[PDB]
Amino acid sequence: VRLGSMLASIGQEIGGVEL
Amino acid sequence: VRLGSMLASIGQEIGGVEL
Amino acid sequence: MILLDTNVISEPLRPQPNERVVAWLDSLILEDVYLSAITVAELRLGVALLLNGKKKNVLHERLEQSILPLFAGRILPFDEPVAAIYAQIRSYAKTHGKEIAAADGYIAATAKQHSLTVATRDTGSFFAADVAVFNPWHL
Amino acid sequence: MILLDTNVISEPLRPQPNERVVAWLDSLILEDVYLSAITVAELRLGVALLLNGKKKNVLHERLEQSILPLFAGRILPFDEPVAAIYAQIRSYAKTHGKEIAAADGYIAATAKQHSLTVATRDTGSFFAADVAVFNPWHL
Ligand SMILES: [Mg+2]
Ligand SMILES: [Mg+2]
Ligand SMILES: [Mg+2]
Ligand SMILES: [Mg+2]
Ligand SMILES: [Mg+2]
Ligand SMILES: [Mg+2]
Repeated sequence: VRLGSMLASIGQEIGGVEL
Repeated sequence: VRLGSMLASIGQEIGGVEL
Repeated sequence: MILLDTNVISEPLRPQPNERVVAWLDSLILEDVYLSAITVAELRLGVALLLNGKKKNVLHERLEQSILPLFAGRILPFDEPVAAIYAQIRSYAKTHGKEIAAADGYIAATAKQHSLTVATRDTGSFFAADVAVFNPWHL
Repeated sequence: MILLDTNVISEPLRPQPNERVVAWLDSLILEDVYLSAITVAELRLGVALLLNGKKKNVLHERLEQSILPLFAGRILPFDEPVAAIYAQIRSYAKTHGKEIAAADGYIAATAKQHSLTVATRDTGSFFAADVAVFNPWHL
C-alpha cells in the first residue's frame, strides 16, 4: 500500500544506510 | 557452421571496423 | 506506470530521508511500479558492500524477504528488445552532443521499451534519452 | 558451452583480424554459443556510432539480418537471477582486492548463471569472478 513508509521503516530499524 | 569465417566475410566486404 | 531508479528506492533507507520523496512513493499504486533488473543488481551490490556486518545481514534479509517481494512479477530484464532501444538512445545522444552513461542508458531503454516514466533524482541523462521522467524531490 | 564477449565476436570484423581467433570461432558448434543481451547492446551501439554513413548502413543490415539470427533463441537476458549472481561476484571481488567493472560483471554473472565459459581477450575480471574463461588469442 504505502511503499515509501514501508522502506523508511526498514531504514530506521537498521540505523540508515547509503545505497 | 563456420562462425568466424561468416564474420570475417562481413568485415571484408565493408572494409573492416572497430567494435 | 513508473520505473524506480536506484537513487529513489534507496532514499527512504537513509538516516534522514527526504520526506517529500517518501510521501511521493506512498501515493503510488504498487502494481504500477516497476524495477529494472539492473537496479536490483545495484541494490544487492550496495548491501553486500556494507562495512557493518550486522547491518548488512539485517538489510540483506529485508531486501530479499520484504522489499523485493513487493515487486514480484515486475522486475524487468535487460533483454534483446531493450538492447535495440539502448543502442538507439545512446547513439542518438552521442551524435547530438548529449551525455548518457551506460548504467543510465540501461534504465532508460527499459523504461522506453515498457512505456514507463523513470523516477530519479538525476534527470539529465533521461531527458537526453527522450524518455519521460519524474524527480520526486520536486512537486 | 560458450558466452562470447564483445571483443571476440568483433575481432573478425576488423581490417586484419587475428587468424587464430577466426579459426577458433570456426571450430565451435553454433548451437553451443551464446550472446548476452549486454553484448548485443554494445555491438549495436558500436555500429550506430560509426563515422562512415555507408559503412554503418551496410553493417547495420548485416548485424541485424545476418549475424544476430545465428543466435536466435540464444541471446541471454540480464534478469533477476543474474542480478543476484552479479552482486555476489562483484562484492566478493571487492572484499578480496580484486577488480571487476560493471560491464564485465554483467557478462560474468550471465555466464555463471548459465554454466558457460566466457570467451574474451581480457580474462582479468572474469578470473576474479570465479567464472570459466577462454582467451582465443591463445591455443
Ligand atoms: Mg529500475
Ligand atoms: Mg546483497
Ligand atoms: Mg532492465
Ligand atoms: Mg556475451
Ligand atoms: Mg545499431
Ligand atoms: Mg545478459
